[PDB]
Amino acid sequence: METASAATVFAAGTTTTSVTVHKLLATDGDMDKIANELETGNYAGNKVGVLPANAKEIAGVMFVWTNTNNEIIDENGQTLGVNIDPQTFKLSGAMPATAMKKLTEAEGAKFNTANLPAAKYKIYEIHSLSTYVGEDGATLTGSKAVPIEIELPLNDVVDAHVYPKNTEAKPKILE
Repeated sequence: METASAATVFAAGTTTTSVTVHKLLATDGDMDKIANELETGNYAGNKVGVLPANAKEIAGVMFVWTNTNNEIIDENGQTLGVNIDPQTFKLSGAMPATAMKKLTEAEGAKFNTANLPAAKYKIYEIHSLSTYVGEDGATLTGSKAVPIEIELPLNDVVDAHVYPKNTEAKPKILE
């Protein structure tokens, strides 16, 4: 199916028309050194060229796109009447209809940006839709993720990408 429209729509505001959002994790809570191993790179736009051996990648996480006042938006910038705390990750209401959301497939997840206007945006990582089995004694940590901020590509990159990180570590209470 061709969804390009029978005439000209949106666009002409960026150097690329899509973004791929990934998910990174640490092996032993190392997200702090990893985030300094990434602030040195230009990873506001381009895909991570050098990962550490204390880093790893995971498919089957869910995330939603939002605006700078933490409102849930559609893939053209219309706001759905729902908001999210950066600290609590709680929703001001129930799950939206047309909102901009997807899960990681095998390396990441694609989001089309051509229909967004030239502005700043955010991404929130919601474990409320059925995810990969980490919480059942697996090699996953159960650490809290922190939210992402992004501005649309006006940069010499070949493709745009995103790298969400954690900042909490495993509990010391449980044996």
